[PDB]
Amino acid sequence: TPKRALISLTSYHGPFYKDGAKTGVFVVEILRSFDTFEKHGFEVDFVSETGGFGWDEHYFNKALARIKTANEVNASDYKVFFASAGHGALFDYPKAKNLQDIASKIYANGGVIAAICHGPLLFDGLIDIKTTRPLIEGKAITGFPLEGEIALGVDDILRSRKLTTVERVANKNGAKYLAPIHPWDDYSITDGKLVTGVNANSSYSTTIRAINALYS
Amino acid sequence: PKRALISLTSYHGPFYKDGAKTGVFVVEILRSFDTFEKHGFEVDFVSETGGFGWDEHYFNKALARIKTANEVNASDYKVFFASAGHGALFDYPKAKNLQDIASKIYANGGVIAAICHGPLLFDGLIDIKTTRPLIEGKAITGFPLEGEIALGVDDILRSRKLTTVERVANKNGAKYLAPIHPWDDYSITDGKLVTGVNANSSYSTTIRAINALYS
Repeated sequence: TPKRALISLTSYHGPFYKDGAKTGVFVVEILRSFDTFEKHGFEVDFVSETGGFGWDEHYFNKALARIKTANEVNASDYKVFFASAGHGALFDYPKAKNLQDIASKIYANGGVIAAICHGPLLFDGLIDIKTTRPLIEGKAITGFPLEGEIALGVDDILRSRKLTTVERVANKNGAKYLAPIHPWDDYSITDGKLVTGVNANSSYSTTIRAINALYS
Repeated sequence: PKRALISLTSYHGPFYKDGAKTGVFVVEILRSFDTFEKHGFEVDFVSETGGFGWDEHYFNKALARIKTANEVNASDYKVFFASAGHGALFDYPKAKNLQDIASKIYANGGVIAAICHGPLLFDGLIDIKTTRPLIEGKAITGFPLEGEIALGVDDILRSRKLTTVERVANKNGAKYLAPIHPWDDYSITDGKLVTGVNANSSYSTTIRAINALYS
């Protein structure tokens, strides 16, 4: 009833670049999305699979300290699930079975699922409990392209560490992946109640699309 | 040469009412790594996921090179040292991969050590040689319940269905032996199983582990 959004973060705060900086959450995504939900009268909670997270070293507070474990969230409370990312999502989101039940339940409630950057990786095996089909099956989505990972010089890290891409998740789950012209473009999509965006540059636009999609 | 492996808790909180998060007590691993290096040992770190955080109440090479338990070659190491923080309360009991590494190091005549909440890692950790809980019929210390009550955190254990080192010892046919004060430097060597109470015991405990290797 009252206006509630949940933002999930990646719980993975570990080795990635090599280099030796730790990946994790990219603050700017969640800040911008935090602020936009707030400015639209939304109460915003954070959550991760384990309840933990850290900041991606290669670079509100109250809601952050008060972060729920996926275990201890009432999905019915929320009109919007917003999956933020950070290369950390490459490690946990596809296995984030608890977060996935949440988003599944919010969505089966006529809630919106939104995702940016690597956030759509959560969609891997994410089942739509009303239909029993992969939730993204037959949908168009966007998300951070392989091209962006080639640009950053971390695509070797992907094939070494056997990590996946949003495009692969799209294909694997019966969805159409649609790419931005450039990896850093403000780019997002509304497909019904499934809203996705590409990066931290799209965080504003994606959170607006999620809000709008509620009235649909 | 002679290689130690120090595991860190993977759980970066949240834990304290007051909204602070757990993770790993930095003091422990530093002193331990130092003492290990100080005695001729190459030290690597590991956590269940390869990740970690600093417990909010609060070398770099190895630490940059921190491993995920799944990628570790156990037979490489002579000593496994489980460092903690209250983060260990959430991952250590279900840290399947770190338990597997410790079991193999032990089965090969290496030492298992742990401090603080590190001994929670022993919860259903199997001595593969005897095929029973590694800590069965052993004496161990670890952060006592008295320390959790001193800290207020005992209702948290109750609410969150967490255990204590003492319950873990019980739950595995071990004897738990308490320090007088939860903050005493206190340590035990029981064969090649070596435990210590808290950060204050980090030095003692790693000294124990180094000595137990030659027993």
